[PDB]
Amino acid sequence: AAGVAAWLPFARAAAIGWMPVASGPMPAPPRQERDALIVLNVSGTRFQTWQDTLERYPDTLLGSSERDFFYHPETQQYFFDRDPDIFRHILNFYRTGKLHYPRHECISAYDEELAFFGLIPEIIGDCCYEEYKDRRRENAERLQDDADTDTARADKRRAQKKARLARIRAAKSGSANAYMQSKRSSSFETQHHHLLHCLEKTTNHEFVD
Amino acid sequence: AAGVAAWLPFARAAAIGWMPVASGPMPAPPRQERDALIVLNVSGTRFQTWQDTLERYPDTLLGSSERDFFYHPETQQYFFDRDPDIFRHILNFYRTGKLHYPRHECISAYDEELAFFGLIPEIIGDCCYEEYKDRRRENAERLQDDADTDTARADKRRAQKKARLARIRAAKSGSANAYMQSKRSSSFETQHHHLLHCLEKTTNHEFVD
Amino acid sequence: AAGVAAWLPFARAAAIGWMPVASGPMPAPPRQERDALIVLNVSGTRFQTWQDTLERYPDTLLGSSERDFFYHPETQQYFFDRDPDIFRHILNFYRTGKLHYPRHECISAYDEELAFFGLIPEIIGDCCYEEYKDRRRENAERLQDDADTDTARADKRRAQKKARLARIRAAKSGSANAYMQSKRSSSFETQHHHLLHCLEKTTNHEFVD
Amino acid sequence: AAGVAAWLPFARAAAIGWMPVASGPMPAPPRQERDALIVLNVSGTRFQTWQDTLERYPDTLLGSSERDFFYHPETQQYFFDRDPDIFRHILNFYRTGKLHYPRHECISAYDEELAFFGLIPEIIGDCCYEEYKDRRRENAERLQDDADTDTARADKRRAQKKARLARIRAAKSGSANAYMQSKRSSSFETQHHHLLHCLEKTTNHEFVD
Amino acid sequence: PEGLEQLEAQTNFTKRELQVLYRGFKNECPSGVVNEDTFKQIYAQFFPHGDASTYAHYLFNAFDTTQTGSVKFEDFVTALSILLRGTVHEKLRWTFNLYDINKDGYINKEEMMDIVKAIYDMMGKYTYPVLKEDTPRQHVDVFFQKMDKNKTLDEFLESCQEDDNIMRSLQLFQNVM
Amino acid sequence: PEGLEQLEAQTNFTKRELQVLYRGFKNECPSGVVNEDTFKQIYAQFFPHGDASTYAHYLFNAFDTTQTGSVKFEDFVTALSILLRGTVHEKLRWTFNLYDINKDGYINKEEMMDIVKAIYDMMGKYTYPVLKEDTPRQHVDVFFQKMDKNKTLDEFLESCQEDDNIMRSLQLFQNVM
Amino acid sequence: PEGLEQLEAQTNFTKRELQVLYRGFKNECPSGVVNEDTFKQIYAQFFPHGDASTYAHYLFNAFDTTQTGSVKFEDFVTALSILLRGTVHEKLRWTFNLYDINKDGYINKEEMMDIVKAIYDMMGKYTYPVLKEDTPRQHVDVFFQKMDKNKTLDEFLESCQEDDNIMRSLQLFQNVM
Amino acid sequence: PEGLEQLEAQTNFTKRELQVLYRGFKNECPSGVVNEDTFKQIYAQFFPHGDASTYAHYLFNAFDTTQTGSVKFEDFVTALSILLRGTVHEKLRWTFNLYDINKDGYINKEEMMDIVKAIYDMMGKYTYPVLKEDTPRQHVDVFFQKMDKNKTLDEFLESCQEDDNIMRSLQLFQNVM
Repeated sequence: AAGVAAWLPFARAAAIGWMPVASGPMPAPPRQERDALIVLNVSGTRFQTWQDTLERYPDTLLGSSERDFFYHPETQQYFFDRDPDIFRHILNFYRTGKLHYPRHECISAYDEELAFFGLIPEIIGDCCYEEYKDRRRENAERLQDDADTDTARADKRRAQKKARLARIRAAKSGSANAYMQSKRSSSFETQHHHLLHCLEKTTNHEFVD
Repeated sequence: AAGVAAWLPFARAAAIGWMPVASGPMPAPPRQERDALIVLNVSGTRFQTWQDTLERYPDTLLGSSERDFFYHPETQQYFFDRDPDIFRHILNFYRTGKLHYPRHECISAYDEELAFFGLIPEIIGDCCYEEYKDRRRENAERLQDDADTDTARADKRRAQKKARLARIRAAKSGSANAYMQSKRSSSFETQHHHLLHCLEKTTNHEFVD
Repeated sequence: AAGVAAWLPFARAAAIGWMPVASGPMPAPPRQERDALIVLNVSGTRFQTWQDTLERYPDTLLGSSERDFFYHPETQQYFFDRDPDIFRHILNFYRTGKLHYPRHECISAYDEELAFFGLIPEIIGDCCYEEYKDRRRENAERLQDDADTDTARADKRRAQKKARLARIRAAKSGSANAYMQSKRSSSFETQHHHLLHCLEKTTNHEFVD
Repeated sequence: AAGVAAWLPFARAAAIGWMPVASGPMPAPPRQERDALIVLNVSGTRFQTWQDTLERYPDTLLGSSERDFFYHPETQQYFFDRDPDIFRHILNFYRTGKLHYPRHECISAYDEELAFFGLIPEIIGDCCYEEYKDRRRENAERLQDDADTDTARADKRRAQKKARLARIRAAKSGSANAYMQSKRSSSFETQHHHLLHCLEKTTNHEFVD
Repeated sequence: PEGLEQLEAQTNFTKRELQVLYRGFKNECPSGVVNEDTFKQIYAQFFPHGDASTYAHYLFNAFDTTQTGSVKFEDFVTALSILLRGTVHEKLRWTFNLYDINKDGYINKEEMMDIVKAIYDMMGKYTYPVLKEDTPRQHVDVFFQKMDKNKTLDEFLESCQEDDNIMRSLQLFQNVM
Repeated sequence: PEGLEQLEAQTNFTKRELQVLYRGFKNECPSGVVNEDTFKQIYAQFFPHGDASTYAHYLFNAFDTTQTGSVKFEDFVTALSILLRGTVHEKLRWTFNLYDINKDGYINKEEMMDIVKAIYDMMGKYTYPVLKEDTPRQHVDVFFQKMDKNKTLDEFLESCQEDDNIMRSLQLFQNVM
Repeated sequence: PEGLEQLEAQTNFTKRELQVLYRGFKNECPSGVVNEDTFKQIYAQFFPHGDASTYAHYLFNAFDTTQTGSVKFEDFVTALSILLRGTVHEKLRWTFNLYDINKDGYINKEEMMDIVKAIYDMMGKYTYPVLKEDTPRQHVDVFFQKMDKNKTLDEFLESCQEDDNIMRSLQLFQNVM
Repeated sequence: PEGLEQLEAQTNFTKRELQVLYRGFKNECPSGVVNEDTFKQIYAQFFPHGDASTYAHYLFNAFDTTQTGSVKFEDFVTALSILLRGTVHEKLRWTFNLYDINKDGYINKEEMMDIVKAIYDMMGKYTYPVLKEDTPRQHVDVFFQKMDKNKTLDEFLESCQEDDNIMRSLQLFQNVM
């Protein structure tokens, strides 16, 4: 496979044993092109790895043409805006082949990085996989309790869900009030209010308090 | 909202559907100005993030005119003198929108960084919020037991409170003795002793042992 | 021993007391050669230590001629492709002499770094050695349960072992199918398929679906 | 005190209120000299802090003339060869005034850094001080059990103590054998063997196997 | 899905613009594909007065060519380019297909009843005229009064090109992003 | 609250001085506003012989304009600038308002009884004369012997300007920080 | 075990090539020595159609000079250099010793029965001719038809040098790594 | 305890040498002072054949001026400088005080019985002559045969200066560190 790629000269040397008992057909070696270590700057922290280390798993974000989206050219480095202390385990996977789970990291943030970088929770090593499954089970139970649809430890969960909904409604009302204040008299706020003005004046209707 | 600000071209493209069924009023687009990643050096460790990432929450320290107080100009970077391993979660909040709680970090220091940078314990994500509340409850119980006003596990708490008060009194006595020794015969110590001399000689009274 | 090597001038000064009660034989001092701190870049994170600190344990990877394999010359630094947050404990061992065990790190990855850098689980300090042994025992029990040879908490272990075997078989089938597709019509993939072609055409046989 | 030193202009402004009700004696202000942030490179990881931050506690290693021993001049930085992830809490103490205890760090290594840098376990904050005392108690019990003087969970402790003594004896025998081999036919090894030769030939006696 | 394939190669975005768009896209949906639910979650944040889910459904259906179920980055970017920096013909066809709910291309005053209904419903109930139950029907009727001659795509194109006001409103956002 | 608004724009602090002051201020109270309790905690550290809480209360009341309850950074900095590097008139008005406990501006030998009492009490009981119960009253009496002609702000200003010794003692700290 | 000792000093690898080889070698077996089991684990990954363990056993025995039990880095690298970039004579002796299972150097159509059997078995059962039980014997028989004159090392060398096709196939991999 | 105070100011170590010595010293005893127990722990590592604790006790007593109990860095460094790079007179006085166990300065063949006994005992029992119970007494007797004329400090100094061999052996370590 591609995981053991540094042992390609080993396999080629082993293939020499076939030649005496073969009938030389001119198997046409591919005649490849010919290795400086590259930098992955995950929000300030630089991680230096050989490109061949990343290319050995060409179905994820790091080994792909996908990382050309995150190449920042004038600094000659790949800048990701992700967690610096979880990308370490991504590189550790790319080096060996088995993911490790941090016992001290939130599993809802660990899964986010795995989803981002293309890894899957099926390749995490057996050494730390019972605890990963246990914490995933706890997170799933929390989600299920939070999504029991009670509209008409779980009691405080429902209370905090109601508080979160109230906060979302308050944020929506604050955005509407800010737009109203702007109409009466930031960077993105101006464009958002322009969009709201366009929505207003395409239907000859006006927002009021 | 401002959280989904990178989807502004998406919203503008969606707004094209209104134009056929509209009555073009010349809605006057704002004609904005026009993105290099900026550095946040939190006591040695540099954290590189786009300015637009910070500006999407313009009610905290990082997204504000407040961080102009912490700009260190000749190095062209923002230098904060805070914890390097807790500002990581501040940036993770600024990227997604949900705070994460370190299970391995003291909650009295985690709350300090949240208070400093303008975040609130109400926006921390639901994934790790039961444990944050539990540890906050333990800290509050510790504070309440330490502040039961017994002047006339809790026994050793009272003992360490008395020891701390004795240490504070010893520090005060040592400062007074140091001032006395200076009067008989550091950088800040000279100015502090000058202030004490001013207090002495504004009331024609002298401190003695 | 070599652990207390900075106290060599101390031992030489102590040896002066022997001279009065001696019979000077001209003991022929070795007349040594004569100390800049060197850099160990473990995948992005640089660790600066004096060379004499590493040379005091000349039976491991860091104190040896073995690290000349990992010297990257044009940058004048040693580049290791290992875990950045576990090599810290390797340096802490080289400074004092006792290894420390991270309670938050997987023991199957901690042992990997010890095996890589030449250290042994026999030199880890007594301060954290009961927990290291306990976690090693849990890992060994996991391995034994996973290797009980049931071919015909342990139930889910057998289930995940069967799933892993199925995934390995699927990967083998996918590699074979990829080679078949290449024959019908990456970097390492071309050389691997050339090797497979050589194996095919040394026995005048062809792989088919 | 010196902890609140950035509030010296505050105290000087407060002292203005005394002047109207005073009798101006010309209190002779000290006329001080007049602040660039300095670097503390603790084995690769640089920590940048203002010098005034360190000078506010002038009875420890960092705020003292003692750190002039660790100044590395040509790089214009202070290089310490200590733990990079524990010096963070030293700086956090220097910033606020209260030490924090890492729940994930060995207490025998945490106390080592406190002893090195001059801090004491009496100033660690009340927020994390019950757990620090608990872990110190466990370490003390481990030491007491290991030092029960049984020469003639505790059983395995005695077994590992005997194994450690056997390893020490084996190391001594190996050093003696290495010296013997050198006499029959590294850097520090040559000087150590020269010292052993001096000890031999000051008493006209020779070491033999 | 290369970065150079969707460069200025019938996609009107530069390399830096493509990189910024991919960063923003993968920030919300790391999997690289966005579904209808997440589509609505982002769309409803820009318009908090009401609910834009009804309009976001038709918007996603327009974006999701071939009705795959989830829209990936390549077709997302080409749709954005067509809508923002595309030509008149492409924008008008995209809008026509957005209104054209069914497979065949027709507009019958019932297919786009829902479009105008959603456009009005994504404002909530806080406007000055307090809206009305029959105002979307009036808007649709006055819309049909300028293009529907007798009872199509050619009619839509010619009607849009005849009136310069919709012309000058379509290219509002191509100058700024 | 901008950094440039409170620059040398009737605030006598430079940009670097403002940055240092904000760093030191937010080090103790990260919220950006300091209340009476924390005010006393910092103030009592400089004078460990006695308790400065009594004087710190009046000092906070002088700092806390409009009696909001907690003093923020902007008014804190302008008060510091007025006291340290301000002019004579501003310093004298600030001191007069510090002594003037009540709303209207008057001094009646009872309002500033507490001021001198706190100034003497913030020394503890360790001085050479061992103090006395009636020495603050004597200090207040000798203070009133040089400005109180018959029985105000104008009187305070003219008395302070008449004697050059208070003049040269007020500007003690403007040269050094 | 120095890095300079196994440099271009009868080892055909440069300093950078040795560094890369050591990095790759220690990545899989950090102890610096690789045993038969790990040998088979790496070898079987390159040929997933069948099992290469049978051939990997003889390959390890050829690599493991003096039958120590585990092969270290120095002899591993010298074997790789001999096989890849070595001369004809060294390659032919190495292959002869690979076929020569026993101690003394002889080939008797039974020692290398297993070699050809493993070479055919490492393809699985998916080939076009569906193989056969007697095809390895036919391959061995046709192999013996070109070198076995009457019933050795000299015979193997002269037979290999007589036919230029095996000559040109042996040096296939020296140009590329 | 400054770094510049113990510079080349009657201390024969440079700034870099002082920094290296302090780093090595604080590596073992972070408190900045080393006691007798730790003294023995470092001293016994250099001589593993026997036990050097008996000699390390007298060595610590010589180092620990004024019998404080624990020796700090300043006096440790000045003792090292005197012994290694010091002059003849200082080295001879230091050795005499090392032998002089009691307060007053005298040598009576019983005070230094322990010194030679420890020097012989720090070799263990593995030497070629297998040592003897009376060989330290013979060494002391032959030592007294060259300086003890009748039955002191002046005698020790003159005896050491008379024989050039001890002279040339004393300065063995000043050239190398």
